[PDB]
This record gives sequence, structure tokens and C-alpha cells, in this order.
Amino acid sequence: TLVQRLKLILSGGNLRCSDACDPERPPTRCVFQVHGQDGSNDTFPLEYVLRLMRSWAHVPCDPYVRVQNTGVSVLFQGFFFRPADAPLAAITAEHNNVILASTHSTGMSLSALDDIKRAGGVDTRPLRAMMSVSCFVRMPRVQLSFRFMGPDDASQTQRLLDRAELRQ
Amino acid sequence: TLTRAARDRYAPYFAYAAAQPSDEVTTVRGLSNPLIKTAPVTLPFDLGQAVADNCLSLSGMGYYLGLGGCCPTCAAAEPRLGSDRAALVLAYVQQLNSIYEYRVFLASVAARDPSERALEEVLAHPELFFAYYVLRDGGLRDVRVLFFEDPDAQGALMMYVVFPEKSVHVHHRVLDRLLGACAGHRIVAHVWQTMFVLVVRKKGDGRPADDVPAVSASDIYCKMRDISFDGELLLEYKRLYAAFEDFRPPRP
Ligand SMILES: [Cl-]
Ligand SMILES: [Cl-]
Ligand SMILES: [Cl-]
Ligand SMILES: [Zn+2]
Repeated sequence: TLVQRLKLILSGGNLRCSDACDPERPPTRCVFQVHGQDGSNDTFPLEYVLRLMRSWAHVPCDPYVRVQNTGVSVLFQGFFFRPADAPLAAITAEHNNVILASTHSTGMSLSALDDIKRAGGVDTRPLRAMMSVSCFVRMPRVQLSFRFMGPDDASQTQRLLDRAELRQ
Repeated sequence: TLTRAARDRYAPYFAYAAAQPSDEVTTVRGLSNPLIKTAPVTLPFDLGQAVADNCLSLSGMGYYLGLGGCCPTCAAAEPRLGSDRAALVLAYVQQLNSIYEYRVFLASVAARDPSERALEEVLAHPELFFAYYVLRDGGLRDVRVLFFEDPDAQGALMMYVVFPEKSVHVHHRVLDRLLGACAGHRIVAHVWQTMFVLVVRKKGDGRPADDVPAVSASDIYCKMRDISFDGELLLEYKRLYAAFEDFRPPRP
């Protein structure tokens, strides 16, 4: 179901997700892979996916996504828990550009994302400011920019939030 | 849990999104407004830190890295810009006939060292000419160029790109083309005696010049013998070389 949701989310863009994990015991292994080939420009709704993954689980967890330069393409790997092997992005809200050389990786955990968010003074209200990854694949390099994105019409967002609240 | 947890605030929306796919799509696609459109940077600034859609701004207001999509100047320059790298190579090789369009580029070397060997040394690194051509074709017409030897490298050549005005703007298309073309070199923004200058110097492994066909040196000299330079441009280049003589860029 998570793969279906993710493809539905990425239907806007051209990124390709690779094709049944369970909530009470969430997997430490990779749960999804997203691929973007050379010359492509596409955005990845990072924070949205993280928050979605954390919603999916019914136990405390720290969702993490890794971005790698395969050397032919860009790869996104999804985790419910940040691996010991997993790298982190040395970025701030103001300066958020990361250049990946071949076989090199970066990463973002939801917790440290929250730390960056608070440090930046970024609005924490839901769906008011979501960190996304602007991804330009340009071999031998992968260009990343972790930019906070806001809604086109906030009013519409609140209405939607209100409805959602009524459901519960 | 001690503090209403993440998704606690985000829980209703996500349940609703599980219920409503279309609304989810609308929501995720709706997040298209960047909160930070420009960010200040400090010199010396390595242009390699900029992604494809980033533009650069240099002025008395400071130095900024901006989002090209949200840029008015970029928007203004946007219609006339379309890339032809193989064409860059073609222009380099067939420059001999079309010397006229690139006069200033030659004038510089002609100003510093009219010898054939000097012009040969300049022609040894084509990516410099790639830089000049990309910058000129990008609307930065009145750019001037300087050539120095690299002190922090063995037998390597450095090229200074000096801008005429006190306000400079490098389009994201032009910047991307520039970084793409000069894959063998590094380009760093600097300021020297109130003059904004892009420093292009060779980096790392391999010599890129081996991967481009050789070009006639004595023939370009022969052609140059006929050519009539402005003469004010040459003296301009004399004082420019004099001014940047004590200029010392940092280690790579
Ligand atoms: Cl920074
Ligand atoms: Cl430098
Ligand atoms: Cl400097
Ligand atoms: Zn701009």
C-alpha cells in the first residue's frame, strides 16, 4: 500500500518507484527505492514522505531517507529507522545545497529535519512549510537542494485540515 | 507519549489522505511556493556550490545566490535563451575563420605576450575559451579576460574574467552552461579593487585538453597579423594586467 501511495504522490513528477511491510514491527531494511535517470529535473516531497512513514507505524520511530549517486542515476532509499551506516545532510534552511559525487550519499532523518526546521525559524504548523528535495541529475554529479516549500493557497490548506479534523 | 507527537498534529490529515487520494495529490502538488528565494553568500564564493536553477548576483547590496524561477532579471533574460556543447567544440576548432567575433579574447593574450608560444599556451586550454564564449553568448558582452600562470599548480593556466559594471548578474541558464562546459576547471567568484571577477583554474585528475582535437596555432597568428585591434582595448588590457598583478587567489 505504501508503494501505491508513493507512486500516487510521485505521479506529478517523473521519478520511478520500485515495487508489504507491517506496522507493529517495522522493518529496518529498505522499504522503497526511487530512481531518477541522467539529465532529469525532479522534486522529491521528502518531509511529506517522512511524516507519512511515521504515521504508518504505530510505534515510535525516526524515519530516514538516503540519497545516493549510483554513478548512472540518483537513488532514494526509504527507512523507518536511520541505519548506523546512513549519512546526514550538512545543511541549514538558508543554505541547503548539496553536491553528490559518484557512489557518494547524503541523508535526512525526520528528527534532524525537525531540528533544522526549528533552527531556521520555519513554521511548524502542518503543511505550512514542507522540506522537499530539488534534484537535478547531471552525471558525474547529482545536484540536491533541500528547500522548504509552502502551499499555493493556505486557506485551502486549512479548510482541508479542518475537514480532516472533523473525521476524528 | 510526553508530547503530542508528530502525526499527532499530522494524524487527521493523513487518515483523510488515506481516505481521499485526489485531495492528497492536490495537497502534495500544491506545495510549489519556495519560502527562501534568495540567500546571501560571501566571497570568495565557489560557483560549484550552485545547482542548475541557481543564479548569481553581485552588487553594493551584497552577493546573493538566488532561485532562477523566482528571479525577475532571469525572467527578463529568459526568452532569448534556449545548449550546443559539441557546437562549443566546433566554435573552438573553427574559430580561425570567426576570429572577428572573439576579438577581445585574443586581444588579451596579444596584450600580454604577442609571441606564438603564448597564444599556443592559451590554446592549450580550450575550456577557458568555452567559458568566455558561454559568458559572451549569455548576454555578458562587455566582459574582459586576463591570463596568468597557476602558482599552486604545475604548468597550469589561470583565467580571470573581469566584469565592466558595478552590478553583475549571472543567469541560471548561463551559470549551468558555464559549469557544464568547464568540467575540467573550477570557477570562484571574487572581488578585487572594486572589480568583480570570476577566477577559472584547472582542477584535479586528467587533462581535458587531450579530449579535444588540436588546432592550428601559427595559422591563427597569421590571421591575427592582418587584424586591426582597437588599440584602446589593448591599453585597457595593459592596465588591467597591471592592476591584477598583485592579486593572489587562495589555495584550491
Ligand atoms: Cl552555508
Ligand atoms: Cl580561486
Ligand atoms: Cl579574494
Ligand atoms: Zn537571477
